[PDB]
Amino acid sequence: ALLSFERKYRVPGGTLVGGNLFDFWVGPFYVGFFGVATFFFAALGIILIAWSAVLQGTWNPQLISVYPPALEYGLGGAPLAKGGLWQIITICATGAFVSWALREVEICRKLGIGYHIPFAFAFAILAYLTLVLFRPVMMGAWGYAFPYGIWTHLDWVSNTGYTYGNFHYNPAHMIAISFFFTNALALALHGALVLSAANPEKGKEMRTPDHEDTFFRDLVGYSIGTLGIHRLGLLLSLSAVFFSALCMIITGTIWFDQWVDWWQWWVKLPWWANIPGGING
Amino acid sequence: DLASLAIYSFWIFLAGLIYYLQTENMREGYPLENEDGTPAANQGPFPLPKPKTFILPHGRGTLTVPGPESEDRPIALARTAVSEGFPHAPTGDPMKDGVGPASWVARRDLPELDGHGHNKIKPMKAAAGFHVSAGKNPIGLPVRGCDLEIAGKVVDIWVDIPEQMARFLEVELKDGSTRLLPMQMVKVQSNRVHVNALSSDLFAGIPTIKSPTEVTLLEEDKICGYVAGGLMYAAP
Amino acid sequence: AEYQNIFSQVQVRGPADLGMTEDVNLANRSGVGPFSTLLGWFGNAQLGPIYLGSLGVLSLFSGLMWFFTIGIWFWYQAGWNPAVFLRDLFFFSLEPPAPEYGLSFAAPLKEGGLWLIASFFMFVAVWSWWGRTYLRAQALGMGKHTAWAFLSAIWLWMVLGFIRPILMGSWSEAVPYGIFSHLDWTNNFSLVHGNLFYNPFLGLSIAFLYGSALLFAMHGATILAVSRFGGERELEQIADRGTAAERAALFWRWTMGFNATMEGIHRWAIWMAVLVTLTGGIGILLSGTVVDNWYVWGQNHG
Ligand code: BCL
Ligand code: BCL
Ligand code: BCL
Ligand SMILES: CC[C@H]1c2cc3[nH]c4c(c3C)C(=O)[C@H](C(=O)OC)c4c3nc(cc4[nH]c(cc(n2)[C@@H]1C)c(C(C)=O)c4C)[C@@H](C)[C@@H]3CCC(=O)OC/C=C(\C)CCC[C@H](C)CCC[C@H](C)CCCC(C)C
Ligand SMILES: CC[C@H]1c2cc3[nH]c4c(c3C)C(=O)[C@H](C(=O)OC)c4c3nc(cc4[nH]c(cc(n2)[C@@H]1C)c(C(C)=O)c4C)[C@@H](C)[C@@H]3CCC(=O)OC/C=C(\C)CCC[C@H](C)CCC[C@H](C)CCCC(C)C
Ligand SMILES: CC[C@H]1c2cc3[nH]c4c(c3C)C(=O)[C@H](C(=O)OC)c4c3nc(cc4[nH]c(cc(n2)[C@@H]1C)c(C(C)=O)c4C)[C@@H](C)[C@@H]3CCC(=O)OC/C=C(\C)CCC[C@H](C)CCC[C@H](C)CCCC(C)C
Ligand SMILES: COC(C)(C)C/C=C/C(C)=C/C=C/C(C)=C/C=C/C(C)=C\C=C\C=C(C)\C=C\C=C(/C)CC/C=C(\C)CCC=C(C)C
Ligand SMILES: [Cl-]
Ligand SMILES: [Fe+3]
Repeated sequence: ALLSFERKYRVPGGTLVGGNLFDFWVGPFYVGFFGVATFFFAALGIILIAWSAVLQGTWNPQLISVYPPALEYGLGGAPLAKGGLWQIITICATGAFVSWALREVEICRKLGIGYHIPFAFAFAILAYLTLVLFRPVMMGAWGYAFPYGIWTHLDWVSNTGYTYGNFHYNPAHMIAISFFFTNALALALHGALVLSAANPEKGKEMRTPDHEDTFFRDLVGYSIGTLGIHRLGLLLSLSAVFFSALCMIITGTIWFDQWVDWWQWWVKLPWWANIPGGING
Repeated sequence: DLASLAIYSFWIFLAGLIYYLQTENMREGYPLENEDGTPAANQGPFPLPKPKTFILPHGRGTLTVPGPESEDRPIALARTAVSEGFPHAPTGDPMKDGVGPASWVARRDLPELDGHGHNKIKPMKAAAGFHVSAGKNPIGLPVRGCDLEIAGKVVDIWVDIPEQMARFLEVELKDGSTRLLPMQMVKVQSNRVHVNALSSDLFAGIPTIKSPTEVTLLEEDKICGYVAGGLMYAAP
Repeated sequence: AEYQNIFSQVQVRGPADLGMTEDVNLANRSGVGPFSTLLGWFGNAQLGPIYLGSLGVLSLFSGLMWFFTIGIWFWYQAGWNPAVFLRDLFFFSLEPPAPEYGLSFAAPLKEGGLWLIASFFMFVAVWSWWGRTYLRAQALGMGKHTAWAFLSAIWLWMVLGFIRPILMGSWSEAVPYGIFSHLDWTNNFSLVHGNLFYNPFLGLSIAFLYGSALLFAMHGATILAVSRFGGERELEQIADRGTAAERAALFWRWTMGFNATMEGIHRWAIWMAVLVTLTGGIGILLSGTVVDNWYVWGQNHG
């Protein structure tokens, strides 16, 4: 049940709520007040989903799908069978995510390390909240949120995207994709670098961070460093999700026309707006 | 059809890959133990991987993992419950005993060497060419504790030469002796260096180093573990 | 306010680092460049030196040729008017030869000829740079991890503009050199193939793309969380585990039930990333060559 070097860290303290009432582990899992909180929200939410499965007539994972209330209902309550379960489950989901982050904070205090992880996680929770709460409220109806279903939610993406033409033209969607692409590139390099140093040519001796820095300067003429690479990855990640939430928060709110047309502000600038020739003339 | 073949093959591949990956991450901390240091009943579904050996860079030897694990230090802790799963309370001074958030591990009592075999970290006074090139220079600044009391003043910066980076601040205490403070735990302000993790009466407890011009992996761990433990233990 | 260690609070400089010498031909390393105080706040302040061997120049040369080839065409299209050039910058496009010419090389310049030229320059620029990546690791005695990972990305690239266009029978099947162009091509490729979301490989590819961000966010944050115990010196923590490696692992064990090792986490990292383009290349390679409609295929797998 314990890692060879674990006992020394399993000391009392660090809890945010309830003192030492829930200060304990179950197997490897820590259980704070929030350990209990998330279980409560998750059990409930899984129950409501099972119950929504019956009302629908399937027990097939590829088929089950909880839909939000129809547009007619605007931002109000709705019958369980027609958008209500979705609303309650959304609350439970939100309760389960926020609790998990808070539980991570408590684990951070007991171990005496920084709070970067719970902090990073918050960005994901935020993207989720933009889709099921922020955008819908700003648009006037819970009907704009995505349905909870393995394929039905991809339908939402597809349809919502095509509602504004080729979504590729959303400018904030371009930034977002760039960060996602870049973060993967960066992750591939970081993992390969450290590994090629710890596992040098057959029989040779373990390389050093000096070699790591050398390899990169040789290659591209610059090395961000061991501390820099981790600051970078964290940043590329959080930025990718930040621009994602952002490209959506503006779609259907301050901009509801074709995204491709948004680009005329540039082509139609006074100066070149009239010159003949080119693609736009 | 071909596509069906491809995707099915892939899932089998992916299962082997995850197996490999998981066993590879068991080269440390395993096998599992009971709260009493005894080998746990079930170790899970994955078996320990076949040992691998690292050839350390400067005649410093060999490393083989997985291998016999053992806290090569005493642990001043005592059970608080009659069953597995509960906190273990410190029997003495958690800070002084090195437990909980103030824990340290028995790393080699040697210093880390750069690619050429030289001490990776040196006081800046002994590193020719090095100087503060940007940001407030902390040297000469008084250091304050979480209790808003002054506990000393910075007298030097220990730097990472191959990575040209600040790692510790050498601080002189009223008794005339010095201690190292990790760079990541201090706040450099315009007219002073602030340290939250510790209160003024705790700087003296900070572990001290053998040689005045070098730190060993073992000493870094005791120093850092100590000041991080203050967050919890210095709290009052 | 507690210190987060996202930006350094004090910068420290010393003499330029000429770097490790191994079986490296020091004759091919340039001189150090200036020091950036700006970059210094985030990572290393030192720029250069860089190693330029024969392959580097080869790669770097054809790399510009490819770039310039496309650029004169964009200018040809802009009527050499620097105003137009800028206005319609994202609209220009060097398209591949018409489907008429198939996999031939007899297409006239203003009809796909330049495309072939440019593609050829790109072909050697990328492959020579791949070789560069391998030799640079050999000269320092390091493993070839970077070369094998880079090969994964090359895979998707090879499928998009080479392998698939050949199995289909025409260079018209390839991707055009243009900004908005290749965006339309993408949207279009999906439509023509029955909606790419029904392709199981796009789905895996997405999973790993999202996984790469999940992981790096997790990893970067963890290391910064334990940098107060010198967590970033990952190599020494691998040889002599410290408290940084222990609390890092324990944080994740107490959170999700399992953990990794200082070395192990990097094996997770290289594969999560590599699988994005590995899974993706297969998905695209099978599109149009073996499967014509993913919706249909999905209806009865086969
Ligand atoms: C995978 C499916 C599609 C595809 C779909 C998309 C989609 C969808 C989007 C892009 C976008 C981009 N694509 Mg693409 N793209 C494909 C294949 C390519 C090929 C090559 C295959 O072999 C390349 C080089 C590119 C390159 C690019 C970039 C120009 C741009 C993303 C920036 C980035 O962070 O890149 C990651 C790489 C790095 C960080 C390292 C190298 C530095 C890069 C090249 C810097 C580019 C700067 C850019 C030109 C600046 C414009 C602003 C200036 C003021 C004019 N694509 C395939 C065919 N691509 C995004 C965009 O904004 O497009 C307009 C976008 O939304
Ligand atoms: C055909 C449709 C359109 C299109 C329509 C859309 C639409 C519509 C949306 C996106 C969004 C995104 N698109 Mg798009 N997109 C298109 C084409 C592309 C292409 C391409 C190469 O062609 C690319 C790279 C992208 C890329 C992207 C991403 C930048 C972004 C989604 C990531 C995200 O927000 O994560 C954020 C992460 C989350 C929301 C997850 C949060 C996780 C939560 C907190 C935890 C869950 C825990 C779970 C329940 C626990 C399980 C426990 C078990 C024990 C495991 N798109 C086409 C042109 N795209 C989305 C976006 O920007 O969203 C904000 C979005 O809404
Ligand atoms: C970001 C923009 C869109 C979106 C666009 C897409 C697109 C496009 C695709 C997916 C795909 C997936 N999406 Mg999504 N998805 C969105 C929001 C969510 C939310 C949420 C709480 O908001 C969740 C749980 C999911 C979950 C999922 C997975 C079922 C599947 C991806 C595997 C993966 O590796 O993911 C990355 C995460 C990890 C690698 C970490 C491990 C987490 C595991 C995989 C989670 C499993 C969840 C399980 C299936 C659901 C349990 C729910 C029960 C009630 C407990 N999405 C938003 C609305 N999603 C892919 C697919 O194949 O779909 C069929 C796909 O192509
Ligand atoms: C910069 C943001 C990036 C990021 C970071 C991130 N994710 C994180 C963390 C961090 C730093 C964690 O610490 C945390 C973790 O512990 O990971 C192991 C986590 C995590 N990221 C996760 C998923 C995840 N992250 C994603 C993305 C990202 N995570 C970003 C790329 C995605 C995508 C791209 O889709 C997913 C699926 C979880 C595995 C894990 C958090 C687990 C958690 O909070 O668990 C407790 C919650 C439950 C048990 C909830 C169940 C509730 C009910 C059963 C109802 C379900 C409702 C839901 C709406 C159904 C959806 C169905 C779908 C088919 C649509
Ligand atoms: C797992 C797959 C992921 C991945 C991995 C990956 N990429 C890699 C590697 C790896 C492992 C490398 O080793 C390699 C590298 O060297 O990285 C630093 C690389 C690389 N990934 C690159 C790009 C890239 N990767 C991408 C993606 C991905 N890479 C995936 C997410 C993308 C996207 C998202 O589309 C792009 C654009 C390259 C930057 C780089 C390989 C460089 C290369 O092939 O170069 C040939 C050289 C040229 C074309 C030189 C000319 C360049 C410019 C056109 C001119 C302007 C600059 C020039 C310096 C000016 C000179 C002026 C003179 C007057 C002096
Ligand atoms: C409307 C269009 C639909 C679509 C299409 C689509 N997606 C695609 C493709 C296509 C046609 C791919 O080919 C690609 C793929 O691999 O698919 C299997 C992909 C993909 N879609 C993804 C995600 C995705 N797609 C989505 C959607 C859609 N994709 C739409 C439904 C979504 C959502 C949320 O809706 C997501 C998250 C990725 C997993 C994957 C794409 C590839 C990727 O991220 O690649 C990075 C790597 C490369 C492009 C590597 C080649 C690198 C070269 C070797 C380097 C270039 C060299 C040059 C010298 C650089 C010079 C730089 C200068 C600055 C110097
Ligand atoms: C400022 O003005 C100057 C003149 C200085 C420069 C101007 C240039 C500009 C402004 C250039 C802009 C270029 C842009 C925006 C290019 C964008 C390219 C993009 C977005 C995508 C590229 C996709 C291409 C991939 C899929 C290509 C793959 C190619 C291959 C695999 C090679 C295939 C090779 C072939 C067919 C022939 C060679 C044959 C062999 C095997 C020997
Ligand atoms: Cl020398
Ligand atoms: Fe790392």
